[PDB]
Amino acid sequence: KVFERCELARTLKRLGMDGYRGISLANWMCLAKWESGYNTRATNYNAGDRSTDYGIFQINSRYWCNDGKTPGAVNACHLSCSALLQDNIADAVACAKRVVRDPQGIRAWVAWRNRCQNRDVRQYVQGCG
Amino acid sequence: AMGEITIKLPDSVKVSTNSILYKCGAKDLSVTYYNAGDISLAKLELEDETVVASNVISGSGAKYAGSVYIWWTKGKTASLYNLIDNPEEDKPISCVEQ
Repeated sequence: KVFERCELARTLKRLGMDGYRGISLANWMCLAKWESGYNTRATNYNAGDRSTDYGIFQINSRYWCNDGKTPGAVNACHLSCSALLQDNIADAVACAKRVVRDPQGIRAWVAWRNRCQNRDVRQYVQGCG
Repeated sequence: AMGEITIKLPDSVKVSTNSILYKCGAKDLSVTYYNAGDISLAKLELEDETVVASNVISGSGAKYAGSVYIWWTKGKTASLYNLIDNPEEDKPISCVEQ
């Protein structure tokens, strides 16, 4: 599923993401935009450690979910990676909330670092309302 | 002297080695990945240094840390951060698999 922007923002707000561990809804939206284009089916293979990033938040299979083909997998979210490729993003949100406990916080996502960090992202929650 | 680091593991885990070529602007970058179960290392032959970085926890991508560098791949792209020259981490060198 590809979310429409405001549709996604309302969903994330209902799931308590705005202000979660100090992260604004706008930053979560910018993260989703650049990691996956708001696409719950997005996947990306990392040839380096043979892991794959899954879903709307592109959550990685070496640390967070079990995909059955990544060496050294720890599965800290206690989910199959396929759960992160579903139209319903409840599991993805639960896992993302676990990821951000990291010392990095939202800096744990490289697309957020590259495209959202150091920028004004307020536009992602505007005009919805 | 020796010209090799030999890390003796305690079990019979499969060890794989894989060299991947990157282009970073106009320049070539050779990275060798070593994978042994839980362990994932990257040797980067940079112009200024040969670095061995270890895969570390990340939300997305495959992130390696070593010396003053972070090497962070996502799909076919990669960013090389230099935490001494660019501690603000907003000007990484951008690379792509060749």
